[PDB]
Amino acid sequence: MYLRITNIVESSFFTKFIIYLIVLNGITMGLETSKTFMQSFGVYTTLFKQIVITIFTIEIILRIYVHRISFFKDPWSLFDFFVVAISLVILRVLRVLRLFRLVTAVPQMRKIVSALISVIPGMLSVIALMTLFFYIFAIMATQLFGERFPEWFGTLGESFYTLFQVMTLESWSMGIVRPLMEVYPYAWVFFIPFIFVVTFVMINLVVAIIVDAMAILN
Amino acid sequence: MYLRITNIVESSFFTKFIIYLIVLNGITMGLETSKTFMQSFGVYTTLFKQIVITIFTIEIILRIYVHRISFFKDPWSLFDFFVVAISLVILRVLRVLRLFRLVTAVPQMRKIVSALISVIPGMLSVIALMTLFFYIFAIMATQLFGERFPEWFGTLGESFYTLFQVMTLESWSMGIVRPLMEVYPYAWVFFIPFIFVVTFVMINLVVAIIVDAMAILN
Amino acid sequence: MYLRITNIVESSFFTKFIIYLIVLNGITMGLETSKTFMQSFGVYTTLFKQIVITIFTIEIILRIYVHRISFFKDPWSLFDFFVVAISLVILRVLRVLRLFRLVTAVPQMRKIVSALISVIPGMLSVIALMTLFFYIFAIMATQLFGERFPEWFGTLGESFYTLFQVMTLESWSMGIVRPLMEVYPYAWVFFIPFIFVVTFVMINLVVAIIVDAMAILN
Amino acid sequence: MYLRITNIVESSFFTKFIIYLIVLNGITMGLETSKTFMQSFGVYTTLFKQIVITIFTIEIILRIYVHRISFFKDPWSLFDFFVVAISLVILRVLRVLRLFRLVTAVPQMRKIVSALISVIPGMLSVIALMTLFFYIFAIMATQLFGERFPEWFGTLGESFYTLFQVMTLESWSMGIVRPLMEVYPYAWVFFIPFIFVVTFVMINLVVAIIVDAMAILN
Ligand SMILES: CCCCCCCCCCCCCC(=O)OC[C@H](COP(=O)(O)OCC[N+](C)(C)C)OC(=O)CCCCCCCCCCCCC
Ligand SMILES: CCCCCCCCCCCCCC(=O)OC[C@H](COP(=O)(O)OCC[N+](C)(C)C)OC(=O)CCCCCCCCCCCCC
Ligand SMILES: CCCCCCCCCCCCCC(=O)OC[C@H](COP(=O)(O)OCC[N+](C)(C)C)OC(=O)CCCCCCCCCCCCC
Ligand SMILES: CCCCCCCCCCCCCC(=O)OC[C@H](COP(=O)(O)OCC[N+](C)(C)C)OC(=O)CCCCCCCCCCCCC
Ligand SMILES: CCCCCCCCCCCCCC(=O)OC[C@H](COP(=O)(O)OCC[N+](C)(C)C)OC(=O)CCCCCCCCCCCCC
Ligand SMILES: CCCCCCCCCCCCCC(=O)OC[C@H](COP(=O)(O)OCC[N+](C)(C)C)OC(=O)CCCCCCCCCCCCC
Ligand SMILES: CCCCCCCCCCCCCC(=O)OC[C@H](COP(=O)(O)OCC[N+](C)(C)C)OC(=O)CCCCCCCCCCCCC
Ligand SMILES: CCCCCCCCCCCCCC(=O)OC[C@H](COP(=O)(O)OCC[N+](C)(C)C)OC(=O)CCCCCCCCCCCCC
Ligand SMILES: CCCCCCCCCCCCO[C@@H]1O[C@H](CO)[C@@H](O[C@H]2O[C@H](CO)[C@@H](O)[C@H](O)[C@H]2O)[C@H](O)[C@H]1O
Ligand SMILES: CCCCCCCCCCCCO[C@@H]1O[C@H](CO)[C@@H](O[C@H]2O[C@H](CO)[C@@H](O)[C@H](O)[C@H]2O)[C@H](O)[C@H]1O
Ligand SMILES: [Ca+2]
Repeated sequence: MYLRITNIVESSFFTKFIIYLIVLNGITMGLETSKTFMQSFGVYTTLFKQIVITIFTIEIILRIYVHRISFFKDPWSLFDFFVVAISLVILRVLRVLRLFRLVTAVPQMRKIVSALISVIPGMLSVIALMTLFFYIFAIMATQLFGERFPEWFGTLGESFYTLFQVMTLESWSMGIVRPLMEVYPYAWVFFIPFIFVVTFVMINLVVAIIVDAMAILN
Repeated sequence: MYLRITNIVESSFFTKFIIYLIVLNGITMGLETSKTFMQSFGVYTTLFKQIVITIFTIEIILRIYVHRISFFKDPWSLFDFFVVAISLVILRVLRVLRLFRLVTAVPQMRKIVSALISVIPGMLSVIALMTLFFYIFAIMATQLFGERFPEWFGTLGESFYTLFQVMTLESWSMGIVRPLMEVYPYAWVFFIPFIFVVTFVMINLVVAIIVDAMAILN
Repeated sequence: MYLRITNIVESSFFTKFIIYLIVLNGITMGLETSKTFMQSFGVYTTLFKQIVITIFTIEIILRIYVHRISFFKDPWSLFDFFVVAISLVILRVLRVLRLFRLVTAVPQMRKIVSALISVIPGMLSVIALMTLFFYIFAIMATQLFGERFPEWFGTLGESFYTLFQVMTLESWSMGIVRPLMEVYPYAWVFFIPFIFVVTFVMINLVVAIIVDAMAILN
Repeated sequence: MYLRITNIVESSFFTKFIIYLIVLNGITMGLETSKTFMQSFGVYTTLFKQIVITIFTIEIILRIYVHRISFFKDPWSLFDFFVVAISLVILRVLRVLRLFRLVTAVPQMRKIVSALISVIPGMLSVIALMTLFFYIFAIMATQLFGERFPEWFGTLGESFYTLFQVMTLESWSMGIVRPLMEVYPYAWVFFIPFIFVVTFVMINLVVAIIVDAMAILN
């Protein structure tokens, strides 16, 4: 019977049925953002969501019965477990994460996702350096401009936020630095080098990725 | 006579004449955006456009007489057919699409266009993942901020639009997220990871393209 | 004497002296943007500029005496000729172009400039396609939104300008498309595909450059 | 004893202790940006910072005793020396730079930092050209628009700042060039080519980096 349960679990139709259920329920959560739709079919849609979640729970149970410890050493299975647990109870909205199951159920999506994920270890150094950079400048900015510009630099977290904004170049001058220089005429001395460093590091992060990809092909 | 009609259709001067006609008519549609020009020569320009379209129709007819089914299995010919059909009747403006005939008539333009087009199949996976990502976050954003920010997140389509805007980094913070945090102090928890994921995926989309190009050269 | 004049013209000290003169005169044009500096030394600076230009003219004359037709088949010499001619008379400001002589006089600068220039022929196709794209969309935009939005789409040139702005993503939505959709609710149908095409083409332009560079190295 | 002092200085535990001290003191400078934290523990935190700096001084002294001239021919040691000297006395805030010691103390951080630094010599040409470009256009912009737009082009430094802003595409049109064209209708003639050149040069700077990286791998 154990072998029968695993033959049922590992069959192409079992997973195809899962995928079809995921697609239907994604359509449902789309329709659910509509207020008038919920006035007509809110009952039936809530019902459909309840039955979908119980199905996914019973199926996770069966998949655990098939692989005892293998389930919890598997990043994809750990992900499916954790999203269905989240949904089993901000949390109301967080239920929508169960749609990322399409990634773990469809092999094409797994292929591309783990490709992306495997790019990450090679960036671990340049991230740390940039974090340190951000951290240091955040401190400086909070001390240089927090008292007079409390909403952008008044705390370390505000300074982090604004520095991130400056790095994306989003209104860095007309919205942050020119207003500063009305009070601190030499604030560009802080922000131009920052932008320079931040851009140069970003560029190298990208070039590194490219070369590492080439290295695994050649 | 069939062979005579195909010798006429496939000649360098037939296509050169088509190209010259396309260029003249593009000049005409440029001049047509001018109101005072239309006050002096509007009649003659409308006349010229009418005769151009009948010529392109008669020539599509001849090209069909030359290739029976080959015409409709050919992406370039399918394109020429569909644009001249559009123009044969928002539709008034859509007539201007007939200028993309310069691409299908000039071989250099075909070369570069199909180069671009052939880059696309290799991106098909990363597009799907990003779409799913957008779709999920659109739902969440609509539930988190639709009621209080109806013009940016009130519907799924509005949320898609604003999320796309955030991905291009166009006023993401001074125009969207800081206004949000005046009400939802922790909205950055939603948008920073979003930007992070969206940027990282874009970068990999680009690096993939680069390596695939290298793979077809080496 | 001809050989003596060419030995004088082609000597390392002749060009070193030119380079030193260029640097001094660039310093001068920097100091000249200052109004109070011009109140104290405006006379001497104008004098210095006059003598610099006569020197460059006499030296172009000598260089012509050395190479009769070679001078006018040489892109660098053609450039030096044309800038000194511009300065020999908006034109007041255009005199400042003579500082690009540092590029033609210093070999390192020539190396890098012609590297950049030689990247250009390989882009000639993708530029033409994008131009055609811009031209077509400019026409459409002028017809779709010129009457109601005269300052951004009222003419073909205005539409070109605004489309270029949208391509750089500079306020594309908060400043152009959301204001449009207050009147034309479906204007995103025009602008999102535009951005998509424009970005994709830009990306391929860049990837092409990269691969072409690799092709000349391998 | 000299050999004993160098055995103490070069030991893994000496550097591990330095690294732990750096991390603790970074935590401290983070906590120090908080005003209420300083009301409760400001005394103890200032005390901790004092003892940290004396420790780093005594340790730099020992490291000098170990390597006489080697210390001052070493870029990392020169950096540690210069930051601790800065902190030994705007300067109040500049003390925070001592956190970049984590880079010089951790080998992973040294690896990635010198990787970045070694990318730089290959860019030295394209930087100079771009600087010259900026300098020339700064002069022109100051003469074309300084009198009427004193806050953006009134001086050479203001023009540099605004040109840099335009290069990052940060409000280049809605904030700079459209306001200009209300007065100088043809100002786009200046700024579009500028953007074009500036973008093209940036792209080549990046492509160069990529190919140079490939050249050192193949
Ligand atoms: C895939 C491999 C790993 C990739 C992971 C990337 C790691 C990112 C590092 C983030 C480090 C955490 C920074 C941090 O402590 O943030 C704290 C702040 C606190 O927010 P808060 O003070 O509440 O915000 C102000 C809100 N307001 C106006 C309503 C008062 O919250 C914020 O302000 C958010 C700040 C975002 C800054 C992001 C820093 C990025 C550093 C470089 C990232 C990598 C670049 C390649
Ligand atoms: C390598 C660098 C890693 C960087 C990781 C950063 C992660 C932690 C950063 C978190 C930033 C949060 C900033 C923030 O929220 O500011 C608020 C607090 C205190 O502000 P304050 O308003 O005084 O609190 C009183 C409460 N109130 C509102 C009722 C008056 O302000 C604070 O409490 C700030 C506390 C800072 C903790 C520092 C963590 C440092 C990690 C180790 C770094 C080592 C680098 C060498
Ligand atoms: C060449 C290979 C294939 C490439 C194809 C790329 C595929 C793009 C996926 C788009 C999926 C469709 C999204 C969608 O359903 O859009 C619906 C909304 C409805 O508009 P609507 O609700 O009328 O807009 C609000 C207007 N207002 C203010 C007047 C009320 O209309 C919008 O808001 C437009 C939303 C645009 C979002 C674009 C999503 C991009 C996903 C990632 C794209 C690939 C990145 C590499
Ligand atoms: C993998 C993901 C693919 C994503 C493709 C997305 C393409 C479809 C998205 C279209 C978004 C359109 C949003 C929109 O226009 O909102 C309006 C409607 C209903 O709003 P509402 O205002 O209640 O309608 C009443 C009419 N009124 C104005 C007179 C009161 O709101 C709706 O009707 C929204 C309907 C959502 C349809 C969902 C399509 C899902 C495709 C399958 C996704 C599977 C993922 C696992
Ligand atoms: C190195 C190899 C060659 C590279 C060369 C690049 C070629 C660029 C193509 C430009 C084609 C010319 C477009 C054109 O006709 O522009 C006319 C307009 C007329 O200006 P106007 O109507 O006076 O402007 C409105 C001013 N206002 C508010 C005071 C009334 O003036 C403008 O609005 C300027 C429009 C700029 C549009 C740029 C079009 C770029 C197409 C794609 C470029 C290549 C991308 C890779
Ligand atoms: C492949 C495509 C290449 C694209 C190259 C584009 C270069 C030419 C575009 C120039 C755009 C200039 C737009 C412009 O300034 O608009 C003003 C004029 C007439 O406007 P309007 O206000 O009626 O003039 C009356 C004067 N006024 C103010 C006292 C009332 O409006 C015009 O006169 C527009 C004239 C359009 C000339 C079209 C040139 C087309 C080149 C061939 C394209 C073939 C493509 C198949
Ligand atoms: C790693 C290898 C080496 C990399 C080093 C990069 C070299 C950067 C070159 C910078 C050259 C110096 C330019 C300069 O003289 O700046 C002077 C201005 C004077 O500021 P000031 O007149 O006080 O600013 C106006 C402030 N206000 C409103 C309160 C009155 O201050 C500014 O406005 C700052 C201007 C920033 C312009 C940056 C120029 C970048 C050129 C291209 C950079 C390389 C691109 C790849
Ligand atoms: C290859 C190019 C390298 C570029 C490196 C640029 C580094 C130097 C640029 C510094 C820009 C500073 C601009 C600036 O602050 O403007 C103020 C001054 C004088 O303005 P002004 O307001 O008249 O001064 C009177 C004082 N006040 C306020 C009480 C009335 O305005 C000035 O004093 C400007 C002085 C310009 C010095 C030019 C340095 C040129 C380096 C050599 C370039 C050779 C290129 C061929
Ligand atoms: C793959 C990675 C996935 C990343 C997923 C990230 C999801 C994280 C969502 C963060 C959401 C933040 O948005 C959060 O919305 C809720 C909605 O009740 C607000 O909650 C509350 O806000 C204020 C509190 O006085 C009131 O208006 C109200 O009582 C309530 O709405 C939070 O204050 C806001 O900050
Ligand atoms: C390597 C490539 C180099 C590219 C170089 C590009 C340089 C081109 C410079 C374009 C300058 C445009 O800037 C131009 O400035 C002059 C200054 O008198 C203005 O000229 C005039 O404007 C109006 C006209 O009623 C009045 O204020 C005044 O009579 C006068 O100033 C132009 O209207 C403006 O459009
Ligand atoms: Ca912007």
